[PDB]
Amino acid sequence: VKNKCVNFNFNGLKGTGVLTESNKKFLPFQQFGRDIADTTDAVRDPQTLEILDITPCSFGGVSVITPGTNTSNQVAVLYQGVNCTEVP
Amino acid sequence: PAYTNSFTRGVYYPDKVFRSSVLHSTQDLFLPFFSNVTWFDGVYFASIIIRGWIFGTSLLIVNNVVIKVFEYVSQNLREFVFKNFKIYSKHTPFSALEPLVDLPITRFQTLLYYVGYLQPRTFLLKYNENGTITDAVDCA
Amino acid sequence: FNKVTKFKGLTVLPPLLTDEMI
Amino acid sequence: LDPLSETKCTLKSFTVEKGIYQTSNFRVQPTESIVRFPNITNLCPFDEV
Ligand SMILES: *[C@@H]1O[C@H](CO)[C@@H](O)[C@H](O)[C@H]1NC(C)=O
Repeated sequence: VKNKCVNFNFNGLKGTGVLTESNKKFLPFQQFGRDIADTTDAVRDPQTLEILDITPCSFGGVSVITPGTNTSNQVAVLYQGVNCTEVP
Repeated sequence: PAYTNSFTRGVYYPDKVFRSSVLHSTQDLFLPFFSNVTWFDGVYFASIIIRGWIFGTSLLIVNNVVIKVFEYVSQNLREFVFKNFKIYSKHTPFSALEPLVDLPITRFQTLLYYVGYLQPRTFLLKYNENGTITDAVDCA
Repeated sequence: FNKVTKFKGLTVLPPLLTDEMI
Repeated sequence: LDPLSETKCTLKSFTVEKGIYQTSNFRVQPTESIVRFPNITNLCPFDEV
């Protein structure tokens, strides 16, 4: 499946991520690509042999902007570093 | 027993993981840089006619290519790092060795050439954007 | 500005005064 | 129950003063499961037996 946080078990590599098609090219022997800090940035589709990038799903910290309990009980929430599309 | 120095040769891709523009330090058996080799755990066998290798404590890599060991049958300068069993190779009219094949040994023979023998060492291998090990430094 | 030049739970929070107000 | 309630629980008070208070972390939990294994083209001769 592509573009949905999913559990990915390309043979030999187990991870949770959003699997998207990628432009970087692996040499024929290479299976899973890796990036600085040693994380599994990309995997090669075993059956279709295409480079499928792996990205971790959305994470961040909610913060509550409150006028003050005395002034009001209405609140706002800033979901830090997330894209409005994935908030709900 | 004529001796020839091996300059920046015997480097083989350590593992399948692709790394792009990343310098990775790997501690693995390798032929130390600038090491003398006899010219007639692993060997950087190379041939400038050459046919097959007989290796046993047995396996005969006769060259379809009549590989035999249990036995398994498969399909200028030539470089053939052999390790225990992983065989790497390159054919060239710094060059790194792909993992040409891995097969599920005390002495080496040949039938129809320079040989060198690897040791445990640490090296810094510079992968380029297309994940090719362009250069390396022996750190000792 | 030219000369001087995502993770496992480590987020860099943004500076409150944008560099266009500084 | 509510966003304000969580801020009051973090500050351990029934009164919360004006500001921005970090209270939680939001994660997108995985939607489904996928397994990909190599094209198993290879087969061996039980058929010949
Ligand atoms: C034997 O052959 C038939 C078709 O010729 C096939 O349907 C069947 O599965 C085969 N069985 C084995 C054990 O090969």
